[PDB]
Amino acid sequence: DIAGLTPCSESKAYAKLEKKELKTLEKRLKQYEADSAPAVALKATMERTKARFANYAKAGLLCGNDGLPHLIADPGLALKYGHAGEVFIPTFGFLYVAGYIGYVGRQYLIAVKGEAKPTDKEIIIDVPLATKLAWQGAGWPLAAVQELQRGTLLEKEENITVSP
Amino acid sequence: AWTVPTLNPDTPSPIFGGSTGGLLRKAQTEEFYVITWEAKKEQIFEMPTGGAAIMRQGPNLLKFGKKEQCLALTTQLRNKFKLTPCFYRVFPDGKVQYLHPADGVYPEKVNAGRVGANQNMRRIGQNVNPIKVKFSGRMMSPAE
Amino acid sequence: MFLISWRGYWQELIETLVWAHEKTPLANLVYWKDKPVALSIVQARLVGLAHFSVGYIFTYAAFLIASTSGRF
Amino acid sequence: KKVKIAVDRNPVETSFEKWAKPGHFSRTLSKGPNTTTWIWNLHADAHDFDSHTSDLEEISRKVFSAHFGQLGIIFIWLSGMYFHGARFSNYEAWLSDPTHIKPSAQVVWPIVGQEILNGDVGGGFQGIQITSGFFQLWRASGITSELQLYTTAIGGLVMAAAMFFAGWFHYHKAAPKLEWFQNVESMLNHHLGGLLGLGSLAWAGHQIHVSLPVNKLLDAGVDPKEIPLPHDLLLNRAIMADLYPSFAKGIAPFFTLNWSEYSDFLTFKGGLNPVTGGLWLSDTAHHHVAIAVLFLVAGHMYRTNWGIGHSMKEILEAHRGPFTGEGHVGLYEILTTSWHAQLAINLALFGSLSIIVAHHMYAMPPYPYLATDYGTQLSLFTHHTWIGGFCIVGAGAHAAIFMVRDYDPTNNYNNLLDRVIRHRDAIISHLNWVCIFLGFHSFGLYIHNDTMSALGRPQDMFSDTAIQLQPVFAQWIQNTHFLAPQLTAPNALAATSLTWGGDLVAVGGKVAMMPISLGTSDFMVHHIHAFTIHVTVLILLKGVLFARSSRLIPDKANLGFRFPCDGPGRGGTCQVSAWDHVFLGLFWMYNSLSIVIFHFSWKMQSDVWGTVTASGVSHITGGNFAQSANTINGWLRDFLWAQSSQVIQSYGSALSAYGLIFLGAHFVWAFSLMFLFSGRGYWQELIESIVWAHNKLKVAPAIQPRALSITQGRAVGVAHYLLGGIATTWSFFLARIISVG
Amino acid sequence: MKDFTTYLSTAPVIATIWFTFTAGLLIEINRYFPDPLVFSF
Amino acid sequence: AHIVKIYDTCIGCTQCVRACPLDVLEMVPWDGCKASQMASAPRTEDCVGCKRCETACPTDFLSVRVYLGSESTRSMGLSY
Amino acid sequence: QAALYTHHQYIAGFIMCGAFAHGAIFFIRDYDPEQNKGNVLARMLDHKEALISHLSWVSLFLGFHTLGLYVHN
Amino acid sequence: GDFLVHHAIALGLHTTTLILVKGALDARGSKLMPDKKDFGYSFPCDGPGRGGTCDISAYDAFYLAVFWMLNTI
Ligand code: CLA
Ligand code: CLA
Ligand code: CLA
Ligand code: CLA
Ligand code: CLA
Ligand SMILES: CCCCCCCCCCCCO[C@H]1O[C@H](CO)[C@@H](O[C@H]2O[C@H](CO)[C@@H](O)[C@H](O)[C@H]2O)[C@H](O)[C@H]1O
Ligand SMILES: CC1=C(C/C=C(\C)CCC[C@H](C)CCC[C@H](C)CCCC(C)C)C(=O)c2ccccc2C1=O
Repeated sequence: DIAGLTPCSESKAYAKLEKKELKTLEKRLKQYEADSAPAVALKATMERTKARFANYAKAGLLCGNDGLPHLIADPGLALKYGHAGEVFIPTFGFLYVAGYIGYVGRQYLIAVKGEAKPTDKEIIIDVPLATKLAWQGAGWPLAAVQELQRGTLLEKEENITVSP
Repeated sequence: AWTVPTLNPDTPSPIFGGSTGGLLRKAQTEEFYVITWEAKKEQIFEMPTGGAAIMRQGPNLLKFGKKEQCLALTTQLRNKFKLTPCFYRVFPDGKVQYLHPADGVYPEKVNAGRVGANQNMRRIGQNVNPIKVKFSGRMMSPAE
Repeated sequence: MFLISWRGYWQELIETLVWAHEKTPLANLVYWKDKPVALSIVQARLVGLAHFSVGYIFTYAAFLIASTSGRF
Repeated sequence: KKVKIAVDRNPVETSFEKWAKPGHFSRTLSKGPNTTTWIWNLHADAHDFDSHTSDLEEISRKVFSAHFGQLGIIFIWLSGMYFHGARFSNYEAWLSDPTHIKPSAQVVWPIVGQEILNGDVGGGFQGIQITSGFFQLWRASGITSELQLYTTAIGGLVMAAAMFFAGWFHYHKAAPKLEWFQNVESMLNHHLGGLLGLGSLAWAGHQIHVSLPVNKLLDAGVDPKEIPLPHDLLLNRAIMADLYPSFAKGIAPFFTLNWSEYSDFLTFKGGLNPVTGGLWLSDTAHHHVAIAVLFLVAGHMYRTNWGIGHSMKEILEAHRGPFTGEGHVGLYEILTTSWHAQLAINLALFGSLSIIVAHHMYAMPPYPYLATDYGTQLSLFTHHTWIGGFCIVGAGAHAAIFMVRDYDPTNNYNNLLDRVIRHRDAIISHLNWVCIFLGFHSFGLYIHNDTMSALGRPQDMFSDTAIQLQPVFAQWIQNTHFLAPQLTAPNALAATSLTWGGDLVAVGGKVAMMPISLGTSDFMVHHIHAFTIHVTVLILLKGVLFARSSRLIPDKANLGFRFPCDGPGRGGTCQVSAWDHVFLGLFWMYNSLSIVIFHFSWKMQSDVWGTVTASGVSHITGGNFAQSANTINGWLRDFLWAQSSQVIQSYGSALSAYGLIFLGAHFVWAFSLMFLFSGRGYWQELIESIVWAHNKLKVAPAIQPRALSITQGRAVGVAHYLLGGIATTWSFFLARIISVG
Repeated sequence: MKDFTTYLSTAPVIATIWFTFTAGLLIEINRYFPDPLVFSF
Repeated sequence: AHIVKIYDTCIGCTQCVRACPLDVLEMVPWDGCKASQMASAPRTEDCVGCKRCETACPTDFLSVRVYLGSESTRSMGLSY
Repeated sequence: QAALYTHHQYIAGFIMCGAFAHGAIFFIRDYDPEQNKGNVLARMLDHKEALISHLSWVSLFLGFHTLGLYVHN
Repeated sequence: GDFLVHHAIALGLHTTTLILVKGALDARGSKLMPDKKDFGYSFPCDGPGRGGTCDISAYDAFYLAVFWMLNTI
């Protein structure tokens, strides 16, 4: 109960919709023998389903008027009420991987311009070079903020313009 | 030595059975452009108005309705066959005007005696702004 | 039609219509004053955007008025 | 021997050295990129074999081994469907109850919840209900076991590696010379006799000795594990004489010309097999026998190494008349030194064959339990009309490429081809008129019916209870071809189909095929079809005949086939090239074929398909075609809105993938309008503004970002228009017809 | 086969190997971790 | 009558004249280049403005330059 | 209520895009750089790629993560 | 549902301004065409040269936004 909401372990339309889905799976399950793999598959679907509802209520996800897990994307309402795993943890779990791919792709382009013809090595990726920058870019925020302090991250007004 | 050749319409046409892409009623009111060349040997060229006509030895007279239809004929008569044509401009009052080797020499090569019109003794990046050429009577490009 | 087809497919099509008008018997009595040319490039933007926008507006306004007042 | 084997030993070293250098085929590409237009021109010019080199022999060797690459991929594709027919299917269960068990041969993996796409297709099985109708091929082939599907899947992998070997061998190791390919007399004698003739002789022998005794035992009713295996149907003549009692006479009635004694298993029944809904297989057996004797006879027509037989240079040059000057002189020389001139004639008829195939298979369903499967019937029609329609536009594209590249004005003087160009203004303008005539007098009938029905004047519409425009001629042919076994085809037991009239075939409580009555709504929509095809002809033929020159641009062939324009001059010259006419024709082919498959999918559901109760048979949509196809609003209400209620609420079911692609292709269609409307010089400047922010953070790429080319942004646009357009109708049709049929 | 490894190191081949890597990694994780809507512990 | 005005960044490689499909352009002597020549447009009455000239100029920020003005019966490219 | 809202939204939509249209006509027909040395209007044209690339980031971020959430749903 | 659609409105507002502010700023020229001010506001193109310049003008940069405007509204 943060913004008119309720815990999904406490709401009833959530549990009503769980019983709605398991009803649809079981009336689909009835057409098969109890040994048959079209019934082994559906009972494995249920145990993935029933554990999914158990795990969403375990994490304390917020339901509402429709009985669905609602997310809270604000720190200070997720840090305070124990919901940083909804948005506030994957907003840095993403931005680690995002700037990682950016930094590896940056370092591959920076370390290819001092060559004979760098356009050839954007077709033919230097795999012993590219994987070497791939592994060693794992501390990229530790390397970027040191490059941020110099002035070597931002190229100056050598950049190309039209008519300022 | 060279000056302004005239025309006789007596010169034979290429053997061409006629196309529907030929002249129009503009030839009878505004203008139509006739083209002459001197062919060495009998061979088969393409009409710019679709099809194929065969040229005959000596002079060859042909007529079109556009200027590009004549110059896209000389382009395949000079580059392919190394002939030297010239096309004119005929008005329906009988007046004729000489057009393409207008000083004898073809325009890709210098004649040293043709006058350099429509030039700017300045760089294209040094045009003025359109605020300066505003209210020039009519609408006017800043390159004037 | 004014957005996907552009001008120069249409100017060639009009050149056949000019031919078929200037060679048709008993329609050569009739001749135009302004020469038929295809709509220019900037015009085709405007005419196509106008047909896009009028048909956009009349579609939704028909759906807006009749879905509201149909049940109300 | 003028007709002789002529190859060249080892023209190309088999080496990976040229895979290291992309763009090696062309001079303009082998120097590496400096611009992202390089990697698009790499894939665009890749199979443009006429543009790589000038040597016609080197072109011919490239297209000969690329055809083994296409055949080798088809053999992988066929062997996939037999393998997915074998290991992941219900073809074992389907044969015992082919009325209730839905055909299914694709099974998905249970990972993200996508196992819900494994529907309850029956037969103790879960999987995607397929619609490609392989199970109806296989009952017609008498497969009866998943062992047979597995052995012909391994036979497909073996054949694909043989085809990959053959293209490797006939290019790299021993590649033919030019005059091998220019024996078109020897190619047609071999392809009419050996491919088409001996192929249909061999398949008839499969139908005599395998499929007829298997499917006679299935129709008489035998469980498929109890039927004799088809090699026992060869080694034992006494088994075959039990089913068809004329195998006991052996092959003596053939050589003694007592062919009437083969009347048990080569028949002329006609109509349909009422047990199974399909055509009679003994009818299709006498078909492929008589097809084979026809093509083997026609395969001995042309002259190769002995003086008998015709020569195609003399055949063409003799057929000349007083209206056409030289006649067909010079067409042999351009159909032998130009592949595009071949490819245009080939894609025309091969595309036109596909539409013949589509119309001749709903009406005469050749496979057992094909007609009652309404999902297979809708897909096999719709697919084979589109595959036809693309190939017909490919005829217009590669005929234009002939006019630009391989056309010779020298050798073409006053033949047919020269005289078509010389009156190309009369061709297009009389075609321009008849498109405008068909425009008003077909679609304006719909606007008339819309207006009269909206103005409360239903007696002034064009319908059956109103101003009646009957299809008199097509209703006359249905009165003749149904009465054709009376005296014009006296040896037919029934009609050639059931569309012409008669009674229906009830299989499994569903209509296999009932007669089709044509009305004023069928009149208007057939003239819609005549309209959209004539406009598609208009655009493509304008691109062919004005490929080289016009009154607009006289030097157009010097600019080439695929160029954008000649600039903004002379009013503007956007889309003047012959590429651009087959750009615009794809929309009209899309426009023509959508109305073909809409007129199929609603005439059948209103007037053919549906469940039979022997109590006043009811159709799927209730019988509302002639009642409602007068108006555009009838196509809006009763077809695109009423039948869309199985693709929009199909979530939580196996048809929910079709609901996604229904939104998926509604996206990709509209995504194309970003490309079809906008232009390059916008998007290049926007790239400059974001190269600037990539210059600023030192991530400027070396292969420099450019906007897509003028012809490319059009080609991206029509490709996403067709992909988003067709896959909309794909998912609309299949989510409709799998549920209600 | 050095020229063959250049082909394996071109742009679309590394793209179709790395995308089978990255999808195939996320497919195996989404098998052994069924339906991660929220970061648990 | 279109407005074709060329500039001093011309080098006189005369590719614009060879590309002009209407003989708008010709080559005049001028000392500001090695080839001793600079183009000129004495026939802009005949120009359509199809800009085949400035597809062909090698110089950065094209030396020849076509301004689409008012269109007569010769500028619209009309046989009629 | 349905008509009066939808009317003055499309009327607002056309008027707002004409503000930028006649704003773009300003830079061609009326702008004078010698008159506008260094003011806030010329600094707009000075860092004009920073404007367009940061709009192109916001538009691209929103389109990725609004459509991507609807397709996920 | 109202979270997602206001961001979609925000998408449509930021993208319509992206097209228009680019049409204002690049009305005087780009690197593709550094003298766009010499032609004027509403011109067709600058030919097929320099890679092709369909829809290069600031008019043609304004008209693309009307599609993204009618989308947004
Ligand atoms: C027998 C069939 C056949 C054959 C052999 C050819 C052969 C050729 N065509 Mg042709 N064509 C055909 C059918 C055929 N065509 C048909 C049916 C059409 C009508 C659609 C055309 C329309 C056409 C045009 C308009 C052009 C050609 C061109 C060419 C030449 C080069 C093609 C190339 O390198 O592209 C290499 C291959 C590609 C670039 C692939 C294209 C990508 C497609 C469009 C995407 C669709 C794939 C799939 C269906 C979508 C799902 C994929 C999924 C990942 C989403 C070559 C001579 C070109 C030419 O000669 O240039 C002068 C040319 O401009 N053709
Ligand atoms: C009677 C002999 C015969 C037969 C059966 C064929 C059959 C074929 N030819 Mg063909 N051809 C022949 C003689 C023959 N040709 C002669 C004499 C010439 C020279 C004038 C050519 C020149 C020629 C060209 C230039 C092309 C073909 C192509 C084709 C294929 C058409 C593709 C198709 O529709 O799929 C039908 C597919 C099948 C029926 C699958 C079975 C395939 C069989 C096993 C291979 C064909 C039999 C082979 C010719 C016999 C030699 C066996 C080999 C081991 C030596 C098809 C495989 C086209 C093709 O696809 O290229 C590869 C093509 O481009 N042929
Ligand atoms: C629904 C949209 C639409 C419509 C109506 C048209 C209409 C037309 N297209 Mg077309 N086109 C479209 C979309 C459309 N196109 C698209 C999206 C493309 C993109 C690829 C093209 C590409 C295209 C090409 C490439 C070609 C056409 C052609 C044609 C014409 C042939 C039909 C004809 O003459 O019938 C007559 C007109 C109609 C049926 C429209 C309805 C009019 C009704 C029936 C009566 C008229 C009203 C009446 C006079 C009252 C007026 C009121 C008064 C106040 C003025 C016609 C002008 C072809 C052409 O011009 O040559 C024939 C042609 O070559 N179009
Ligand atoms: C206060 C309002 C206002 C004023 C005074 C102007 C004034 C001007 N504008 Mg501007 N403009 C405005 C609002 C305004 N605009 C808005 C709101 C937009 C965005 C939609 C634009 C977009 C715009 C552009 C893009 C251009 C101008 C141009 C011009 C100038 C030329 C006028 C012109 O072309 O008219 C003539 C107008 C017409 C002939 C109307 C064309 C047809 C329209 C779309 C109406 C179609 C409606 C349709 C027929 C509905 C009937 C459907 C039927 C079924 C019932 C002039 C200074 C031009 C300029 O200065 O060039 C440099 C120019 O290029 N304006
Ligand atoms: C439904 C149609 C549609 C769509 C999707 C777009 C989308 C876009 N337009 Mg728009 N546009 C359209 C119609 C459309 N437009 C029309 C009709 C016009 C009038 C001509 C315009 C005119 C226009 C202009 C003038 C501008 C845009 C811009 C943009 C971009 C906005 C940024 C954004 O949201 O990025 C998000 C994009 C997406 C979510 C689409 C990507 C889809 C997925 C994520 C890609 C990956 C999926 C999958 C892996 C790919 C499969 C391919 C293969 C593997 C099989 C975006 C690409 C602006 C721009 O460039 O901003 C950066 C811009 O300046 N457009
Ligand atoms: C590719 C060459 C073209 C010709 C096709 C040949 C395909 C190979 C088929 C071999 C299969 C055996 O075929 C043949 O076996 C037996 C031997 O005559 C025949 O069987 C018959 O002859 C036996 C002895 O005469 C007796 O049991 C019976 O008369 C009867 O069973 C079959 O009627 C025939 O099918
Ligand atoms: C949007 C658009 C563009 C912009 C489209 C850009 C230039 C290309 C789109 C993205 C391309 C496909 C690059 C993306 C993939 C690259 C291979 C980079 C891959 C990197 C990772 C994704 C692996 C045009 O260039 C254009 C040109 C002419 C008319 C209309 C338009 C048009 O509408």
